[PDB]
Amino acid sequence: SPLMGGFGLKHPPPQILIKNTPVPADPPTTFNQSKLNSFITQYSTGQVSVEIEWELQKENSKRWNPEIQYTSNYYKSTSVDFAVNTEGVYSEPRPIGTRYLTRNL
Amino acid sequence: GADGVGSSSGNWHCDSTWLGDRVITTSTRTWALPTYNNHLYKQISNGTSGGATNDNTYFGYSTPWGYFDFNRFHCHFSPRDWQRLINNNWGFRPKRLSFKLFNIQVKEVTQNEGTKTIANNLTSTIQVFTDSEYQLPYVLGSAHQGCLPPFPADVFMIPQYGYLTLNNGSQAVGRSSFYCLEYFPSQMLRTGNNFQFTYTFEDVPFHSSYAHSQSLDRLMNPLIDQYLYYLSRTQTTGGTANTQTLGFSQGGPNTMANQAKNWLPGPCYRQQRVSTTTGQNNNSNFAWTAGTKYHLNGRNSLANPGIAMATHKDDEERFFPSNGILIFGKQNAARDNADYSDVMLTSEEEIKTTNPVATEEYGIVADNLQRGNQQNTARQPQIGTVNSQGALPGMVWQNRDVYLQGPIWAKIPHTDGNFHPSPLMGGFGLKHPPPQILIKNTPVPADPPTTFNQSKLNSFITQYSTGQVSVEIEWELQKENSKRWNPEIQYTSNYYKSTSVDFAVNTEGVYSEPRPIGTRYLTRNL
Amino acid sequence: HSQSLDRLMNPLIDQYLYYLSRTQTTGGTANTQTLGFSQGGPNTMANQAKNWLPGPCYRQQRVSTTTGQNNNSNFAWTAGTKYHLNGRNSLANPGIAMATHKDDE
Repeated sequence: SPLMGGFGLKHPPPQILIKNTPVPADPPTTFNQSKLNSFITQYSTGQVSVEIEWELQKENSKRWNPEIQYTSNYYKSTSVDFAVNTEGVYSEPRPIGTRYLTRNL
Repeated sequence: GADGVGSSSGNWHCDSTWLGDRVITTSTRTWALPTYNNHLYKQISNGTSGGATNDNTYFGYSTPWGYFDFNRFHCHFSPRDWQRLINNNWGFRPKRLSFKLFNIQVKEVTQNEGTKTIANNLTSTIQVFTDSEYQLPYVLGSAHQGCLPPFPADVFMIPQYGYLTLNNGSQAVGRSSFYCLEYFPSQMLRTGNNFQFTYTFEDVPFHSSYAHSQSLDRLMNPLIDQYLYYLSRTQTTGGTANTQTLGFSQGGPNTMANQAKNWLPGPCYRQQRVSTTTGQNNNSNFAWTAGTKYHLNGRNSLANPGIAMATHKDDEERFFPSNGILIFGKQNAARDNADYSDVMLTSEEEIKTTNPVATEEYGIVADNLQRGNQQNTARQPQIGTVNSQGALPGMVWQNRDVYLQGPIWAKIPHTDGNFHPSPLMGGFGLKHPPPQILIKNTPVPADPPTTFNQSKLNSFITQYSTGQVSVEIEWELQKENSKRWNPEIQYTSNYYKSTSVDFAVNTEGVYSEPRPIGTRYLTRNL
Repeated sequence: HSQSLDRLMNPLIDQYLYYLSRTQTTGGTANTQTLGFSQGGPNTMANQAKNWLPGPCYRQQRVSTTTGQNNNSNFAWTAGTKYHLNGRNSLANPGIAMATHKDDE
């Protein structure tokens, strides 16, 4: 199991490699064996969508008292947590783990 | 489907698939094609008036077309694939090929003042055709630059097609032919079209991807004597006055040079010996005056590399025939007068077993008729040295080795006869080789005048084309079935540490091949 | 044939193979041994690497139709091109197929 946390996979999601095909500038009119090192400056744009399906494991607990949950602070503040500020910069104010519900050993 | 400006007409396919006795190499590159000769055919020639010697005269034509050349082995095999081939197989040969030309992009260049603009010309075409009937002069098989690069990430420029015909000095004769390539059916492609064709190699013998573990003069049993006799003595011994006699012996283990044998080494065309230690060579410029040449129509041509002969004998790796080996250049070597450290000499020492050494004679023959002093004056047997020797019955020989950087095939000239038509530079001699693919940018005229003029248009739009080219060859393998006990010799990388990886790019992105790699590593019995 | 055997090349492109073009330095007053290699191109086509060789040879004696150019002796048989069989000399007539003369001769 990875030491940074997560799912250790023998065959993980394969890495997707992407590149702009080179487009040469005008070559000389006399033949030259050297490889072409003059190209047209270029870049690409587009959209990428990734969809993951996760499987859940629901809790079946007989604990009587209420659990600990992750919650937003009710108090007033200058900005909303996990939202953009006045300059349009999105930020995450804190790290959020996943261990809130409880179990017996 | 639906071909247009916005859809791709091919996919990048560079790979190799080993399956049984087959290996299928596919390769894709990116090319650029300029406009050659200003869309003109031009008569080219070279005479002795300029200052050239009669050996270098020619008459021919320079065409505006370009051609595709994948006639080297590194166009199809990676260095690791070449290692899988030569370490495990006794022979190989090509079976069929596929060729594709896709993702065409024709671009136009404008040059107002000192500004250069490159824009798409969506309606321009390129023309492509293959010489499937072998009706044009075949210029593949002359070891010319302009191949598909060995490194798949390199972009290459397509070479210009030209040809030669008969000449008398710088002039032509009545039999000199002129060919217009526009006089052929050609396919026109806009940015949404692609081109493709397939080809099947004829039956050609496998390349000998092995060395011999026996030599021709050592096929005997080293324990048993022969029942045949040989003349071992013509003069008595021991006494003070020796007289003539006849004495015969049986060839055995201790006299194996005298034994009767069934075969002879291959033919010879002796070369001059040059040492890589310069201090050992003669102090004169003898590369051409002492070269090994052939004579054709009063024109001397170097026999380069010539017939397949062993480069050197045992313990003499520093010697090579003056023009009897293939010599490749290291990455970024000069075109003229490159130093010895800038080139990579090949070596055919693996065929010492059947082929004579290139710098040695073939053998010894008699010159006169020996006689005694019975009547006329006594005459001692005279011998002569055989420096050239054509085919004799009972000869056996090997061809020249193929290399990763070397050529693959050549076209066998259409003649009345030939002897062992295997190309002297190494490879597969084909009566009908892969046809040459010709390519050109269709001319696009600039604005013509508004009043009619009969003159042909000589003002065009500056243009060039780009695209991808994929070639896939299927090779047939000949697996080794050996009962040798000890391990073979294999090609291997050096384990030691180094500044760069061999057959990889350096810090500047330049790919290079550090050495030539032959194919004779496994062994066989004669 | 409209081509010759030593002219099957492309007259515009250089060869990638090298040939030994120099065995002695030049320029100086005392020239020493060296090794120099060049690529065969359009201007040096006699040095280019080639795949084939001309046919076999069995050299004959040259006779001119201008009698004044020939030697003043009766050499039709003494200088003939012959083969030897069982101690009998036979003229090799006409012999193997060879070009009668070169250009302009």
